Amino acid sequence: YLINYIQDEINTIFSDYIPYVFKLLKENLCLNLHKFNEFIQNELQEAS
Amino acid sequence: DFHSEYIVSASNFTSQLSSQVEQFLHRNIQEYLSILTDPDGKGKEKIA
Amino acid sequence: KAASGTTGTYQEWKDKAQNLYQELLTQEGQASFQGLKDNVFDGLVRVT
Repeated sequence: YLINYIQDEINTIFSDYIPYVFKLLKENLCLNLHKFNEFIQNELQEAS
Repeated sequence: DFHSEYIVSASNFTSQLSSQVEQFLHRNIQEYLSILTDPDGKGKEKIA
Repeated sequence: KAASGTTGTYQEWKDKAQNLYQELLTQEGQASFQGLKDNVFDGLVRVT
């Protein structure tokens, strides 16, 4: 039973979870970039 | 000001370019389904 | 004559290829092996 179970699990994961992981990476990239902008703005204010 | 101008463009291009990977992954999923599917028939026409 | 014979043989053997494809699909479904396990377990019990 577990052989067929894992076969189905991998077939589902490839087509389902992988795009979600890519989306997670994209969202994290954008969020980190925006946080970088905020922190550099604060640091530049302090330096000025 | 320059930093904010760069950040906005960087985030926009990150989001836009990063989305292309999902389309390619969907094409790969289509190929995976095709391979999971058994071929048949067309070989006889080609050999004729 | 050689071309005709080759085409005939290929078309003849195309069918068993598709039968084997169906058997492979069944195997991937893991629905033809449990019976062998039951038979070997019964033989083991008898020998024991």
